[PDB]
Order: sequence, then structure tokens, then C-alpha cells
Amino acid sequence: IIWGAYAQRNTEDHPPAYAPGYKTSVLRSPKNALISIAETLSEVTAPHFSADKFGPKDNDLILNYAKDGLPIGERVIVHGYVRDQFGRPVKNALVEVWQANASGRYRHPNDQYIGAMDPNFGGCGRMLTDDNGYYVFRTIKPGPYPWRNRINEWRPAHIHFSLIADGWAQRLISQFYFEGDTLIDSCPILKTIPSEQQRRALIALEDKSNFIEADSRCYRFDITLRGRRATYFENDLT
Amino acid sequence: IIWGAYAQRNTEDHPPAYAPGYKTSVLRSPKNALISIAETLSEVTAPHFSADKFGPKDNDLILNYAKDGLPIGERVIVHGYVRDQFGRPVKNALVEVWQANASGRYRHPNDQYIGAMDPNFGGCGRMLTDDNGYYVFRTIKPGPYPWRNRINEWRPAHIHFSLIADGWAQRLISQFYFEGDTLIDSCPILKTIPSEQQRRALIALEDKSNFIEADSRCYRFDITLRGRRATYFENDLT
Amino acid sequence: IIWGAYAQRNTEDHPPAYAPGYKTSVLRSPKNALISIAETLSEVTAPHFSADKFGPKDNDLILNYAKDGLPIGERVIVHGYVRDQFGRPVKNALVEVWQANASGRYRHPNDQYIGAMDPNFGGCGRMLTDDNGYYVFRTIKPGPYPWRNRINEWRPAHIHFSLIADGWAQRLISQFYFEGDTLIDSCPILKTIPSEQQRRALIALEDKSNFIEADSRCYRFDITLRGRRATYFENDLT
Amino acid sequence: IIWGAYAQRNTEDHPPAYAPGYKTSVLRSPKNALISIAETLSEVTAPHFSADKFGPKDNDLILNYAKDGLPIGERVIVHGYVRDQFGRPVKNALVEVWQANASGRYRHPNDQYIGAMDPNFGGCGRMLTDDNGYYVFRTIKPGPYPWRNRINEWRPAHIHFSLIADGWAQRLISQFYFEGDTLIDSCPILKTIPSEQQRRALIALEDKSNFIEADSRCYRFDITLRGRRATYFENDLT
Amino acid sequence: ELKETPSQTGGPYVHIGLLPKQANIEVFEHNLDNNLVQDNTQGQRIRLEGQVFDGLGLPLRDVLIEIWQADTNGVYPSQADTQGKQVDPNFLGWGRTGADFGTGFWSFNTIKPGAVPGRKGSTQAPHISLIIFARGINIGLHTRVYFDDEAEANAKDPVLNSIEWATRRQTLVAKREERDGEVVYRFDIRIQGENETVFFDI
Amino acid sequence: ELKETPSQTGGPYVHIGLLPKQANIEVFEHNLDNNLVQDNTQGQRIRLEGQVFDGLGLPLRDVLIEIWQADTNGVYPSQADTQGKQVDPNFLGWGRTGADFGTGFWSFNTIKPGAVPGRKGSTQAPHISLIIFARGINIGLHTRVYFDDEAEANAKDPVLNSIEWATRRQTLVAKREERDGEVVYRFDIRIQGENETVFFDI
Amino acid sequence: ELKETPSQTGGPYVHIGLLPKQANIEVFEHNLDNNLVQDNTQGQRIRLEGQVFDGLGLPLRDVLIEIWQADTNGVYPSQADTQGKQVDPNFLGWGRTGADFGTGFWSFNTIKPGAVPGRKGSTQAPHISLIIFARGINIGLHTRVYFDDEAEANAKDPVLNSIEWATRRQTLVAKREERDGEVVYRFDIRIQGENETVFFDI
Amino acid sequence: ELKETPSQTGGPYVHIGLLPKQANIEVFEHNLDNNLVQDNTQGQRIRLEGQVFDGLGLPLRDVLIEIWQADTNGVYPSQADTQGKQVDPNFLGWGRTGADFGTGFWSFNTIKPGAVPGRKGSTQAPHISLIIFARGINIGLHTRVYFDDEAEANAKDPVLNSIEWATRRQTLVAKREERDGEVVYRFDIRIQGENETVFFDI
Ligand SMILES: [Fe+3]
Ligand SMILES: [Fe+3]
Ligand SMILES: [Fe+3]
Ligand SMILES: [Fe+3]
Repeated sequence: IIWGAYAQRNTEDHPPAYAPGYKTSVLRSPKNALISIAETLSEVTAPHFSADKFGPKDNDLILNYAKDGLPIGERVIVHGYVRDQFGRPVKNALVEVWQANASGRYRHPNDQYIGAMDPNFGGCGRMLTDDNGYYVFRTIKPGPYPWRNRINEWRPAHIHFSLIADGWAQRLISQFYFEGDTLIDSCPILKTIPSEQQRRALIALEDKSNFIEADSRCYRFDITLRGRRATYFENDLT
Repeated sequence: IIWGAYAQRNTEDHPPAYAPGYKTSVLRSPKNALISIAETLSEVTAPHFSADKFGPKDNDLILNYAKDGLPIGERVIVHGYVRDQFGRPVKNALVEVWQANASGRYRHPNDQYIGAMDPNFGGCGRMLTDDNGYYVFRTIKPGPYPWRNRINEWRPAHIHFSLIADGWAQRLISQFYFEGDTLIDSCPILKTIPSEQQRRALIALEDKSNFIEADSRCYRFDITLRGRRATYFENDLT
Repeated sequence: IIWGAYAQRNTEDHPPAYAPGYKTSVLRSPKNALISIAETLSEVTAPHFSADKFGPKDNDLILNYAKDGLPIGERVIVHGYVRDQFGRPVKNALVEVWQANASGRYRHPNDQYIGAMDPNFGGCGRMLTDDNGYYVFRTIKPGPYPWRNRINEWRPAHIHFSLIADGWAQRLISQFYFEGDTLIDSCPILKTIPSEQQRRALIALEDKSNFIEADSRCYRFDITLRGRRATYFENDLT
Repeated sequence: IIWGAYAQRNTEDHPPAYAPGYKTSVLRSPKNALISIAETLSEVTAPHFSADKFGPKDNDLILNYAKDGLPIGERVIVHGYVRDQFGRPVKNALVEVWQANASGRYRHPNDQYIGAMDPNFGGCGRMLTDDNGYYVFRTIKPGPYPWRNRINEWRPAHIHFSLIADGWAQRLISQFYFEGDTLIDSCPILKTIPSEQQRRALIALEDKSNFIEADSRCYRFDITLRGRRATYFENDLT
Repeated sequence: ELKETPSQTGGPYVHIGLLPKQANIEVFEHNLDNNLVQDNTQGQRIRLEGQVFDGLGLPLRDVLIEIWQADTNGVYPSQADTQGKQVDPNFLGWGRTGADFGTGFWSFNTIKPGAVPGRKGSTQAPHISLIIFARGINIGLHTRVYFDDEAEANAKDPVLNSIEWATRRQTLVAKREERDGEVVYRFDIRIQGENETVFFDI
Repeated sequence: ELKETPSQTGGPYVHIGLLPKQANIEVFEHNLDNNLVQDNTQGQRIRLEGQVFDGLGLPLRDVLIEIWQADTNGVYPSQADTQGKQVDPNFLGWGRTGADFGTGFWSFNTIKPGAVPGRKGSTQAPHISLIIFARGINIGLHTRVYFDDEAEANAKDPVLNSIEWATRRQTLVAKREERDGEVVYRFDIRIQGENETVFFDI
Repeated sequence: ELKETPSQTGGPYVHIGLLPKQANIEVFEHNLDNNLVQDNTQGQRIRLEGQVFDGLGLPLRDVLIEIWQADTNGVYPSQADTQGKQVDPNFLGWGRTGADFGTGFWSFNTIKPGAVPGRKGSTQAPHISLIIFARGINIGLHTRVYFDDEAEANAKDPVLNSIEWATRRQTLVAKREERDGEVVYRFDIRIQGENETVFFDI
Repeated sequence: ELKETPSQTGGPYVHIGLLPKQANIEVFEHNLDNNLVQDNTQGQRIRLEGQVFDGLGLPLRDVLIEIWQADTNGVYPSQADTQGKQVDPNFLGWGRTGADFGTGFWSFNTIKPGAVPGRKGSTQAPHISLIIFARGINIGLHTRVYFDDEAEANAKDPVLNSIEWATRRQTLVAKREERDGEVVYRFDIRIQGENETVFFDI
């Protein structure tokens, strides 16, 4: 199998750069259209990170920052599969996540919300997908976060995530939400995505059979990255 | 009958100037709104072209550039009527067309697509509508054309056309497509038109009863131009 | 695993022999019903063809007959999977195809249509499916072909194909069409198939994500052959 | 305007030759398919009949055979337009009709039905369409006619008609029925036509506004013949 | 666009309306018939006759036949003829007849037609276009009658050569005979079965 | 479960793709053909030839034929053969040919096959499986060719005996002839009509 | 009532169909071009030239321009002109040109138009109506060119005075120059941005 | 087929998860950072630095930047590199940094990359691929950094030459400086407005 380029990003499946309802985008969006290029080795390659350098609790947000006790909040496991658009598993991709604590408070110098800080919660984790493209992490469900877009704007509970996989063209940062949160329908950030079906692709689903009795709930969330086409005739990449 | 002005162009029936999904429009669209004016003789007049100066093959794209043989591709006849918005025939209007060959290749210095050139095909024609507003030309069905908007953009098969009719205000250039082409639903150029019904007004229809056995297929395509109102009271044009 | 016989051919899923709307069938169809037999080794065996005897361009109809330049017409890739009725892949099956050129003209002594011949196009190819049952070939999209059934009959664009696979009972020759072609609804040959769902099984689908930028479009078309049952009790085949 | 050939007859819009439910067709239908030919002057020409040789009562079946008094039965006028498939009027076409009397009895040597003969009714008429393609005749509404197909078969009330128009290819003989007759749904002759919409094209409609007070009812029935295509490029007819 | 009015059989009493004298009905002063020769008509007078047979080999005694043909110089007496030549002014080119109720024989008195241009500069061999209507026939059946003494012209005829089964071409060739100094061409039509006559979709 | 892809006719140009040399197309270095005998092939060399006729008795000049058969010892050169016996290594067992465009004759050079096991311990008589594709044929027609000099074996063949109309069994028996010391079996196929060849649903 | 056919861009190859000689295509004997002056045309000969710029200040090298104007006496050579005056008989009033592929300069050879009646008894100042088509432009852009030496007439022009932002009126005034005794008016068009040219909905 | 998961902004706290030390969070033993030079890394050491500006000309003090590049010989340390050449074993090729919260300056310590093959036998000029994430940016913005001392190679670069507005190519060229004997390339990014940096859809 000789691989060719990644399939084109479908711009209609993503938010536009200029989205006036999300105010900060007004001055941080290019006026010019993006220039599309044909891919080269630069775009189809990406770094490799070694499993040996990850700590044992890197994917356990409940314990990786606990000092005197456990963090306060809802114990949840999040798991799922990372695949490319043609359904193939994405192996050994680096997945990084970050989030607020149970109060909706971020451990960040620029966050002054009055919701309480939790001395035993950090809010970041990471992991590598396995050979089936599977990932699993455990955390405290984050609380919704008020912010200043319009004065009374509130983000639904959410976890930020980032993927570095096989090709630089697959690089992606997004956020996922939790089934049933009523704030999902009001969020201006989620509303930058033009289509309803794509907005739903960011909602993690309650996975009842995988809850752990007297311990933790569980949410299932799969992620799809761009996929490479195979070449059977001329190989122009090089 | 004393003629007054052409009815106002309905801007909602046309694409807007600024259409971000068609990238080239971003820097070639006015920032200011168009200034509407009341019409004068300048806008209601237009030139007259003489039938005597047209060659016998001007409307026959299959033969007007053939040198050693016939062009390769699908033999099709395209016919229809040009009328104004009030349904009156547009007589002796100049209709000019241009298109790619069967490979989707244009005979133009700036076209480097790899689809093959056809030494016996030119790709341009012209004709005058008759007194019933009827026109007919014959050509080779053009192939779809890849182009750089997003990297993998492909135009559906199409023929470009232009009309110079009775009034300068009726001046119009557009493109028509062929019934059933699956690329019609994906085209960013066709999608600049805001309404579905107007996008359908550019699709030429298969006209089976007018196919010529063992020779050519046939498509029917009618065109509507702006129409003049009649005056029965004050005549302010002059 | 001990294999038994192929499942019975479902005659209602195929055209009947006598189909009056396809005129040539009237004198070339048996008056007697076919005699069904229980299968023997003769019916469950088939020849093996060696990959070593195939040339490098046997599946590339764009280049396998090009002499002075490339053929004129629409560059398309066709790919898909061959499986049996129980969903198992058909490995190393011989797939042969043939078709008209872009003008709807066949390179055959008995074809006198006026659509132009293309000196750089032959119109036949072949290939073996791989272990997953996958096949891929590249060609020029054929133009529709007028023929004499009723005087003004026109075949939709189509590619003829033939399969020799594992069992002689799976032997099959058919034709596939292209999504959206308006002639598909009028064809008397396609109409010999009694059911709408089976007529749709011969339509290759536009596969947009697999188009190759500034080069070729792509169609996806899967083929299903008869499948063998496994035996767990008496083995009567022999 | 240079005329080319008549459009192909659409065989799916007509009954097939072999129609087993109409018993007499079993031995009077060709086993071979019809051979379609490209048209010549022979097929596009037809005779001309002169208006001068028609008598004054040729289109008045109520009076053209009356001797001692008027025929018994329902006084009706039938009128309509004859056009070609492209909607153009058929001028000066010869229209001939024939029918049974009010009892459902034909004045024919081979008719032995017991319904009474009417000494003042003949049952045949003729006329030429005018320049708008209009025809009008007056008659007695025929009664339904029992016949031997299955033993208790009954034809709905009907009038037989024949047209000789501009081209021999337009030659046509058919029958029309009367709106609301319940026998229309049971007739094996009407059922030889495969499609419901074509069966309805033979039903004359009650035309209430054109009834003549204290005198006659009126039915409207239009007829469509094959139409000629116009030629704009090569003229191969000759 | 409109669809053609669908055909229906002429039925067994087709003569009431198309040949009222054969049904014993005198309603019209001028009647249409099977004699295409007027006193001043130009050309060689011939009689065309035969029978029409069903699938059991029996003649149809209720069939109605019409013919359409060109004058002696191959010009049709139709405004649609584009040859630019003058047609014989005393020739309708069309006639209608019915088979005899007892025997099934039908006949026309006409003239032997001249050759007519075919498509693309070709020449058709002399022929008469014929249509058959009857009980049991759902759509009028079209055929052509060529002449056996026009061997050379038939060999080159575009329509005969377009019938790929060569053996069936002979069903369209009438046989010349000479009864009393009258030239007669016998043309039998077999609707179904062995030696079935070729019928065209025109 | 999936339905089989529906069949469609091969059409009149079936040779472009299946016998490009017959259509005058040289695209492949190695071509498939009607010669199943390689220099070291074991067995008795025979020529199988004939014509295919339509319902009018005329030969089909655009038919494509393929055959599939066992080697001289009745073993198929297929991985699906379960006899546990070694097959002749220089035998493909399959070939393809087209009828001559002018005459309609077709032929194969092959070997006379050995007897193959039938179901439930029976023995089939020597036979060649044959399939026919052509314009007008919507699904390839399957038949078998047995040999007239194998009277005893034919009498006991399970498939021939499963045809209940005994008179039709003879349509599957080829006639042995000896042209120049070459052994030829003539097998004519009649698609429709009298003496119509038996076709199987396999 | 019907809706107008919707506009679509002319695309980058608009010259194949509207100026085939610029695309190196010789299909027509008579070609349309940018020279409106015939030998006997009346009036003052002028050259109109300029460039069209995009929002980055770069010239469009694939733009197609057409102009429409009255003769030297302010009469249009159109049947719709209702002035009752005779028009110059050797004047089409229209021309088409394309910008040079390398530089972006475009030009027309024409005549300076006479003043034309405005609505309600007014008088328009001399002007040329111009339309621009190109890749990226979805609907042809309409503008007008007035002349800087017609200060008095411009001051009274109904259309210029209907532009309420007075500063933008100047974008429609071409500058008169005299190159070699030839009178040239320079008119640059800025599609977007600072000093954007006024475009009209007519 | 599946659709790509839609992008969403990284938000203002993107450092909690991608540079926890910048947010004052010590959870990981090994942290990812902006130093791509290991002691044995081959090549010329350079510092790449600059600021990112919004449409008002103000620096973004919450932007996160990553770079991806080849080693000194133009080979990527990726299994997808097909050059068949050995890559520097002590080079990750990637790094991440955040702008300083007070000033907006960002920097990376890396090596100047060697030239990498382009498509169809071409050669790309030395470049670093860069992506920007921040509050207000809905999808990471991709750009490339070329070097002003590689004039010859830049002139021939396929990607730079594919930008049709020549004036915008310069926004992708970093300026070489020499601070203390250290080689520094300054690359400022302007997200919107005048001299807006070119961003690619890759
Ligand atoms: Fe009747
Ligand atoms: Fe075909
Ligand atoms: Fe185009
Ligand atoms: Fe957040």
C-alpha cells in the first residue's frame, strides 16, 4: 500500500473563522480566504511521542494532582475510539485534555470566577491511543463556566481535547459536551458550527453498562480525524 | 404602447457579491452597497448586431473548429427560448457561449489541467434568437473541471452563456448545467445563489423526444431576462 | 470447514430470458424452462489465472492503448469490493471490462456510429481482486450510445464487466451505470431486471472523498456473487 | 423551417400486440418484434382529401341516415381538438367515426345481438379538422355492447375513430369512451393499454357549459398524434 | 409535451365506418375505395391482391387494408414531399379495401410506383406502404410491398438491407403474374408463425 | 444477506473485452483463447466445433462461448477439487472463443475429459461444461457436452437421467468424426425452437 | 410572472467565448472588439484606458470590460431611443475588451459622447456606461465614466447628484490627458477598499 | 464514510492542558516544550521568535504556537517520511510554546531545516510549518516560515509560487538577525488587516 494525500478538509463541516456571535473571533479572524495547497511530505508527516515518558497517572485526573485527599465532584470515566474518516483506527495518537473543576473553576492565573478552587484537582491529562484507536481517562465532571461574551453567557460543562496523530494535516483541537446538558442549545461557541449533525458529534453519550458500581459513571465519545487516500497509479507526493 | 423602465432587479434572486465559499470573490467584491438609480435612456437602450455578419457554423461547436476530423465526445443539441419576466419573447438577442472540451479542458492559455486537449474543438459559439425568442446550438458535452478553490473542487459539466438583448439593464452572464450531474449539489459557485428554486433554474433538462436517432441527444434550457413595464400615465423617462 | 453447494440462484433477482422490450431477446431466448440440477464438482470448481501474466497497465484504460498522447474524455477511477452473498471477500477473481470511448463509440468492427473514434483509447482492461476482494481500475467515462432497438434508443453511459471467480456457478457478466445519468430510467436493457432495488444495484456511486485533485474523479461499485454453504452433516457433493 | 422525422412512437404508451385477456389477439399478433426503421419520404407523407367532396350531413349521425323520422336515443354533440405531441394543431386531418346505435346494435351483417335496430340510424360519419385542429360531430350516444371474449363480456359505450393526417407515420385508429361509464373499469380491450394515465386519455369528458338547452348534451375529447421534429443542422431525410 | 393517444383495435365492424358500402350503408355521396387509377393517371396499371392469414393459417375475413404510394415518377401527392418535382395531378396515392367476407381475398387497382429518394442520397426500390387493421390487432400493422421484377433495385434498397435476417426480406416481395394481359402482383401476409411477414415500427 | 448482482446481456461487442484480438485490439501481452492443449498436456486431443442457432434457424455470428472441464483423469485444475488426486500440471481446463463473424462457426482445441465423481458415490459420464453469452441473451446460458462414443457412461449419468423428457437428452450429445486423423466432435446449439438444446440452472 | 435567470461569474476563461482572438482562437470571420470608430464616424476621437484593482491594490489581469454610449449628438444607436433624432449611421455604440494578461491595462478607441436627456426634462452630462465581468465577480458590476473637462455639466448631472456621499462622485470622473495629440481619458476602477469606485444597480 | 470531528476554539486557558508549567501546574514528570535541540542534534542552531497581532495591531498574549519541521538534511522524524534516508536520531522535529502573558513574545530554540522534496520531483525551500491556537480562533491557523537568506530556494519554491498575489509571499519570510553570535529569525504574524499573514488550508 502506497499512501497518497489526506482527503480535503470539508470546510462546511467546521465553524467559519469569522463568527460574530463569538465576539473574540471578530478581531482574530483573517480577512483573506485561506490558500489551499496540494500536500507534500510536510503535511503528511507528524512527530512520534514515546509511551515510556508518560507517568502512570497521566490519564487519571482524579489522582494526578491529589495531595491531601480526593477532589470533590462527580467521578466519571470517559472512553472511546479515534478513527480516520475511512473508519481506520488511529494508533498511538497523542490525546491531551484540560478542563475546569467541579465548580466550573479553572486552575489558571487569568480565571477569577467565584466558584471554589479545589486544592486536589489539577485539570489536565494525556494519553496515547492503543492499536485499536481506543483511549480511556478518568476525571471529575466539570461544572458549567460563566464568561463574558454577552454579560450572562455560560459554557455547558465541557472538556477541551487536542490530537496529534499521523499527519500534520490531521492536527485538531476541539471540545466535547455531556448528553442532556441544557446549556448546549444556548452556547455561542457550539453554534459557530453550522450544522446540527456536526454539533451533535461533540456530545459524549451516557454509557450506562460501563458505569462502575458504587464508584464512577461513564461516557462514550468517539473522534474522527481526516484520512489518507491510497495511491494505485502515479505517485506525485514526491 | 409607450414603454417605461425595466422592473427592478430582485437582488434576492441572485448571488450576493461577497460569497466567502467562492474564494476569489473575497477581494473582488465592493464593500459599499450598490447605488440604485432611476432608469434613463442609457439603461433602456442596447446595441443591435446584424445577422449578416454571422458565419454559417457560428452555432455549431462540433464543426466550427474541426480541421482533420470531428471532435471527440458526446454530441448534444441545446435549444430553448429567451423571454422577459412578463413572458414576452426576446427577439434578436445576441447569445454567446463558451465551454471546456470533453476532457474538461479549456482552450485557454491559463489552463494547465492534464485532461487532453482536442485539436478539433474550439469551445465558443454564438447566435441571435429568432422572433419567437428561440435559439439552438450543437456542441460536445463538456466534462467536469477540477479547479483550485478548496484543493479538490470540481465544477459540474457546464456551458457559460452571455446575453445582450434590448436594454442595457438586461445585460447578463451566467452558466447552465445538465440534469442529473451529481456535482451540482457540491458546487460552491452554484451555491452562491441563495435559493434552491433559482439554482434549479440553471439546469438544462433532457429533452428525449428531440434526440436525433443515431446522431445526437438534446437538452432544453429557457432563459428569462428583466422585462419592461408599459406606461399609461405620465412618461418620466424623458 | 467442508464446503457444500452454492446457494440457488434467485431467478426473481435477474432478468428473464424472454424480455420483449429488448427486441433481440425474442429469438435468442429458450422456449423451455431451464432444468435445475443439484451441484457436483463441475459446478463448484473454476480455473485459476496467474498474476504474473498480467501487464502493468492492464487495469489502466487511460494508458494501456495510448500511442501519441492521452485519450480525450473524463478521467475517472472506479473501485470497489467483490463479495459473495454471505458477505465473504472473493479473492483473486478475474475481472474483465470493456466500454465505448468518450464519444459513445466502440472500437469494434461492427460499430458505425458517427461519434468520433479516439486513436489513443482501446476500451478494455482486466485485473484480479486482492485478498480483501478489492479491485481498482482507471478509465475515460464512456458516452451514452445510440442503438437500434426502437429507432431512437440510447444506452446510458455504461461499462461492461465479467467475473470468473471460485466456482463455475458464480460465472457472471453484467454492466454498471453512473449515478445520476437520466438515461438510466429509460433503458430497455436495464428494465429487463424486474425489481427496482436490483436495478439500483448496478449504479456506481460518486465517491467524492476519493477524487484526486486536479486529476481524476472516482466512483465506488461493489459486486456480489453467489456464495457457498458450509456442510456440517452428510457431505453428498461427492 | 425544414422538417425532419416524426418522433419515435413510445411503445410503452400503447397496448402490446399480444394481449391474452383480449382473446382474438392471441392468433393475430406477430411472434417477431417489429423492425424499427429510420424515416424516409414514404413515412412522412400522406394523402390530401378535399373538403368539396364531403356532404353537408357527413358529420351529423342523427340526420345523415334518417328516413321517416329521427333516430331514438340520447342526442349528444362531441367536439375537441386534434394536436401533435408538441402541441401544434393538426389541420385538415380526415376523422372518420363509427358506432353502434342506442341499443348497442351495429348496422353490420355480422351483428346478431338482440338489441333493436333503429331504421333511422346508420352509425358512421366523417369530417376534416379546421385550421385550429377543431372537429365537431353530433350523434346518438351508443349503448354498451355484449360480445364473446369471456361469455358475459360487455363493451362500455364507445365510438370508434380513425385519423389520416399529415404523415403516414401518424396513422391511428382508436376508440373513446364516456365519462363515468362503470364498464370502463372492466373492459379487456381498454385494459390492453398498460398505463392508467393512457387509459384515461380515451375518456371523453362531460362539457356542461356547451350542452344545448332542450336539445343536446355535449362531450369534449381531444386527440394527440405523433409530431415532427424540425431540423437545424444536416438534413438526412433525403 | 403530450403523449400520443393510445391505439385500440378497429374491431370486427371496422367497415361500418371505413367502407360503409361493404356494410350495405349508403350515407355518403362520395366514397373512398380501392381504385387509385383515374382515367388520366399516368403509369403502368397493376392489380395488387392477396390474403392475410392468422396463426392457424386461416384467412382473416374481416381485415381492412390501406396502401400509400408515390406516382409513376416516384413523387408523393403530398405537400410534405420535398422533391421539387411535379406530381401526377390525377393520383391520390392512397386507397382502402376490405377482404371478401367469404374468401378473404383483397385487392387494389393501382399503378406501379417509381423509385423514391432514400435518406442520405440513397434510392429506395419501388414499394407500396401498407397497413392492416382488424379485430384482434391492437395497433395497425405496417409493412411494405416490393416487386420481384425489381431485383436490382431491391438488392440495393436501404430498408430491405436493414433487416438483418436475410431470409425474412423475401416476405416483402410480391410475385408478378399476368392474368389476361393484366399485370397482377400477389402478396400474401402471414401475421404469425412460419414465414411471418416483416412488420415495421415507422 | 446480500442479493447477487443482476445479470445483463454481454451485448454485440462482447469481444472488445473478452477477445480483444478478434476485435483487432492489441493491448495485452498474454491473451486468453480457445487452445487448452499445451505441449506437455496429457490426454487424447480433440477438436470441439459447431454453430449456435437462433429461433429462425440462423447462426449467431456474435456469440461468445467458454468451456470448463477436467483433465484426462477427471480432476479439475481448481483448488476446490476435493479428490485428493494430482491434476495434470499443464492444463488450465478453461478456454474462450467467439463464432466467426461471417460463418458463425466456433471451435476449441482441447483434450477429452476423464470421468468425474457425481454426488453420493455416483460417477458422471465424461462432459465439458459450456456457457454462451451474446447480444439478446440476458443471462449466460449453461449447457453440457457429452460424447456419443461414451454410450455406456451416458446411460448412467446422473445429470442426463435427471432430464425427464428422454428425447431432449440427445441434444447434449456431440457427434464424433475423424477429419484427417484428427478427432472432432460436432456440437450444434439451438437456442430456441425445434430440437432446442437443454440449458441448465446450475 | 417569471424570475430573472440568476447570474453566475464569467470565470477566468471568459475570453474563450467573448474575445476568442485574445485566447488565440480563430473561429469567427467577424469579431467583436474595442474599436468603436469607423472611418466615417462623427465626433471627437478619444482613447479611454485604465486598470481594474482588487482589494489588495493589484490589477485584475483577467477582467472583461464592455461599454455602451451615445453618438456625438447624444443619440443612442438603439431602436429604444425615443428622441426622434437621426443617429450617426456609422456607430455601433458598444465595444468589448480584455485587460492585458501581463499588465492589466485595458483600452477602447471611441468618440466622446454628446449629452443625453435625463428623466423629467433634465439633461445628463456626457458619460459612457461600463460593465465589468471576471473570475470572482458574481454579477457584472455597472458603473459610468464622466469626463473632468465637463465640470459644468457634471455639476448638474442627475445621477451624480443622486450619490449622497459627495466624496464618492469623484471616483466616476475620468482624467483628460493628451498623448501625442491624441486625447486620452484615464479611468481606473477600484473594486474594493479605499476610494472604491461607485457601482450602480441599474 | 464519517465526517471529521468539528473544530472548536482552544479558549483562553489552552495552557492548562497543553503547557501546564506556564499555568503553574506540576502534574507531569516529562513536559513538552519549545526546545527542539538536544545535545547531539545535528545542524545550525537558530532561535525563531516573534509576536502574533490581532486586527487592532495588538499582540495576543494568550496564543499557543506549535511548529513541525525536518532535520538538518531535510528528513522528517516521522514513519510517514518516504525518503529512505536516515533521520537525525536526536530530533523530535516538533515543539510547542505560548506567548508571554505580559509581552506577547514567543520563541523556539531549534535547528535550520534542510530542503525537503516537493511534489513531482520539485524541491521545496527550507521552511518550518506552524499552527496557531487561541481564544477567538475557531480552527487552528496553519502557515509556514521561510528564511530571507534562502532567496534562491524561495524563488523556486512550489508553495510560495502557488500564492498568486506576489506581494503576500513576503509575509511568510522570516528576517535573519545575529544577537550575540546567536542566529535569530524574527517572524511576526498578523492575523487580520494590513499585511495579513498568508494562512493555508493544508
Ligand atoms: Fe365497437
Ligand atoms: Fe455496451
Ligand atoms: Fe467554466
Ligand atoms: Fe473551557
